[PDB]
Amino acid sequence: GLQPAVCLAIRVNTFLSCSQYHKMYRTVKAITGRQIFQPLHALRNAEKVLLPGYHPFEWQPPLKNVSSRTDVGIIDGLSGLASSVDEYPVDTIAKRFRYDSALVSALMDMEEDILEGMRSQDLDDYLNGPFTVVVKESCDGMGDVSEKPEKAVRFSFTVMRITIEHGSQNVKVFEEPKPNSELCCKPLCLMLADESDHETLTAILSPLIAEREAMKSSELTLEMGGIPRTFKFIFRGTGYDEKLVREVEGLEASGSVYICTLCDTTRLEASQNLVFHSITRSHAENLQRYEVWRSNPYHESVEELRDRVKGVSAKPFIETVPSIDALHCDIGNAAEFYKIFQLEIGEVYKHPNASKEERKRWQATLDKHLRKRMNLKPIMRMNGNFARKLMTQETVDAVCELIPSEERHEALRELMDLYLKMKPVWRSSCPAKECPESLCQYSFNSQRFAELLSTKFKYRYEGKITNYFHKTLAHVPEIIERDGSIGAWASEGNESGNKLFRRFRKMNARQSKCYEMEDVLKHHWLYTSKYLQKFMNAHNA
Amino acid sequence: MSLQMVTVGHNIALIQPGFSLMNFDGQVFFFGQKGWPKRSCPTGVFHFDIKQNHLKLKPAIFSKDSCYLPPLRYPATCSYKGKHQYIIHGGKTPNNELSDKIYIMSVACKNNKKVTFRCTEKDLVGDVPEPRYGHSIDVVYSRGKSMGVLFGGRSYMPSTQRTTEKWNSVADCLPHVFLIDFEFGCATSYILPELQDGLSFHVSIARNDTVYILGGHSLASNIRPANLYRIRVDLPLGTPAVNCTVLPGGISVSSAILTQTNNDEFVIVGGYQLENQKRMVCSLVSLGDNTIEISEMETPDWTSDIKHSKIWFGSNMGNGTIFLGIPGDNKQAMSEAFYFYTLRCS
DNA sequence: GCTGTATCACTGTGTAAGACAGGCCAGATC
DNA sequence: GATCTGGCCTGTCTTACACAGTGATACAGC
Ligand SMILES: [Ca+2]
Ligand SMILES: [Ca+2]
Ligand SMILES: [Zn+2]
Repeated sequence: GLQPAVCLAIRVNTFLSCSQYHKMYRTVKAITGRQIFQPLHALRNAEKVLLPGYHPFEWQPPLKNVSSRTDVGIIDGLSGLASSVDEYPVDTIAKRFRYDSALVSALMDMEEDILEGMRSQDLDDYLNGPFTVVVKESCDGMGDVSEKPEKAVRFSFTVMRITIEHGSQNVKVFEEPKPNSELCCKPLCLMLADESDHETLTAILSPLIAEREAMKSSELTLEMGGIPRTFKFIFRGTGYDEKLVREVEGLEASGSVYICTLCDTTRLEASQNLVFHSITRSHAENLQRYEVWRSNPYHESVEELRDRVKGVSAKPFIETVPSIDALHCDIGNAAEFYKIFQLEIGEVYKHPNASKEERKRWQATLDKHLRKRMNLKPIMRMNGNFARKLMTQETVDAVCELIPSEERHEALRELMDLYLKMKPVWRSSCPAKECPESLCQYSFNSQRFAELLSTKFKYRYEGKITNYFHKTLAHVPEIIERDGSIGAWASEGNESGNKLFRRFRKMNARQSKCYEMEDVLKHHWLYTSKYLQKFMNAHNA
Repeated sequence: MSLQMVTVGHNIALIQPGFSLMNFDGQVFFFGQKGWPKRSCPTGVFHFDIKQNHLKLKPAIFSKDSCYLPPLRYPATCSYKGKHQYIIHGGKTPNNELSDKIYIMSVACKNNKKVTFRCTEKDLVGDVPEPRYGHSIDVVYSRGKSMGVLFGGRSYMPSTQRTTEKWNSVADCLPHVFLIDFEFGCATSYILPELQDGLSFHVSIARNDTVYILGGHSLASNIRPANLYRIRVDLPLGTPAVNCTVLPGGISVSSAILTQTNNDEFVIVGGYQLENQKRMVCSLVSLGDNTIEISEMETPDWTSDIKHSKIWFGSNMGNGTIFLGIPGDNKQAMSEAFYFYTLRCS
């Protein structure tokens, strides 16, 4: 016979129904006599341990503006917003937990892992020290999810580093093996709304921001392995693409003259001063600079006001860390040098102002030629597989064999090896130790790229430049000094999680458009527990 | 009884329910866009003109000295025609905070019909109200002097009962009356005995020394009563005085739309009778120096969508002209965000 | 010989909004 | 009657948006 927990990990981790499992159970029990799979209600009672809302816990002090109950389940996402005919119209459905009650189950599911970490790091298993938990938040619109459009946004988090302050220093009691994968970012709220429908987006995400600002100055006491233990938290909201950090932190839209969400520069100025910047955009500076926008205390006109406020025009309402995404940086660089391949087919340094017909021919011969050489699939939107496959030396040497002139051969090969020399020190999840020498050589490695853009490629990069290339040069040797890692602080897990939403949506629903957003949340919670993923490595352990 | 269908410019997307339409000098201006102000129209307030049922939301700019203000989504506006200007207070910002500032909105310049606005953040000092929306404010006169009378709408829960499962829950404000002087911006609250219930989305008429309030929803009882209230106000050189009276024969409609089609004769159009029954009829309120009354007009004709949609919204353009909006059915040939109509009553 | 992973060849388009620069043009202006 | 500017329109340029997943087959251990 089996535990209820193993067959729970089965029925979740291979997407059976609420009824197909009954067929499998009744056939196995009818054939082999003994029951091997636990029945349905005995599975359902074993769900409730793993959901949020089962265990006692308390805060020091009790939290301001938070209800103190411990027996909350899934709560409605509107936070009791009245949806009446007399007032503003809302039509979105959103579901969520609380934020404390999710962190409770997120810490208590990794109980064996932090205890075994305490064992392996030579410390008392009967310890009750003040742990610090580092939580990374993520949020993305994952729209066009309908069936025979409609958009949806999940806001989600990730337990990433649990660290005690023992004696004179700290120890990594728990560290996450694979940070940016799909099975270790846990769903916290989900909504059916546009990711730029700013009213409803703010109206749902403001409770979680309130609770997050609440639990930044308290402690959690929790019965953890016999004795109780205490946790304090540190939040870093990082899982955002350029659009969402550009929006909810309240800058201008993405086509602004002011580019960087970390420093303050213009593209007519960034294209000359390439690497002398720093991080000069906080969240509090952003908030008070919105205030000095709104007051206009000097009475200057709009065009130099926006010069003084450096292109802030809105009230930010979500504290983010100013930090790059890892995935979308690589996708942007990939599509950029794919377009520069398409342009250098035409060799337009010889003749400028080419027609808007021959460029389509350059695209067509690029796609046909790279399908001939390396078998790239003719697509439009660059996915992750296409992004990984385009940045090889074989393809640039192939199109180098396509292009006529000789200086373009050195100009593309040297650039490709410089870029691949730059790539893994942001691509890695711990590049401070894995390639720790080119990490130190990165300054020269970057300014050579910069000088050969500004000299041998000055036909295009004398005026405008794009966004992500400014982030690659200007910031990442300082981001490794501040935060350390790069690729761990990405949204790749959150970006990968979206297929699970669709599969859960068309395989587990009750067709009411209100419980339909309950059960996808419940199943996605039951997916990403580490108490059940420990069972799916039993054939590896 | 003159319905007319309107077509739209290139950016229909700057519409949203609960906007604000300001009438300056015959010109019409739009304030309260959807979302934060874009880069093509940085003030978020527009010269809104309509030629041959086609409208051109052109951007409007501000003065040297103005204070750029966020697009409120249900504010309280009134007409300080004493230069000509408007007063904005309250509303709900894009981040669903509730503002409580005073915004003095006037014309700074107009050269070759290119308008130039100036708004100033008049701050309230003294017995301020809580920040709220769905409230109303009228300007009023007595004995060479003038004041602002403010009656409340609804707001959030207070700062102690804000739990994060009721974080966007709302309750009616206290039935107080707020007297405001704008020479210093001083605020005096007043408790008044004949008003018992909180009211929201009501209609306020200022007959030059007396404000009549008709309609509006009471959320805590979850009904829309048919009670109108006449409020007499007078200021001596010492402390001013207020008075309330209940005059029977009102109408039970929340969030109707008012305009002035005649002097001492106003006109309200269709709102909501019940939560499922909208107000289909439309009324001409014949005012008076002391005695006012309310009669019906000759039932303006609608179309299929207006008789078919669940909701409507809109405001008045100022010159006897009502602007209305309609959601439109989504399960269609990718139908537009909103449809638009103009009502004219001659 | 048996089994447990690792490929493997398939599949699918160009949108959706939004900022910034010139080109033109058309009535306003001197 | 010349001569101007802002108004509108293109018109490119920036960020996002679907490729993961299924039978068949092939190799590496065991
Ligand atoms: Ca995104
Ligand atoms: Ca995405
Ligand atoms: Zn920068």
